[PDB]
Amino acid sequence: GEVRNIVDKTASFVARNGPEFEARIRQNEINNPKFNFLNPNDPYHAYYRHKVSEFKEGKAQEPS
Repeated sequence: GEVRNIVDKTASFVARNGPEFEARIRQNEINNPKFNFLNPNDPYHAYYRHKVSEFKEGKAQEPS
């Protein structure tokens, strides 16, 4: 699933570099639907929120 993979991967980068990247990425692709997930308007928005914290804790399963 693309949506979960981009969520998981974007969350990973924002988890390492900090939430300062969430803002950058969100505003850098605000019109692009590939990043619509970063806004609360998307259904998986809540899923991504968890991924960030999870990658920071270093417990989640990286993608394949």
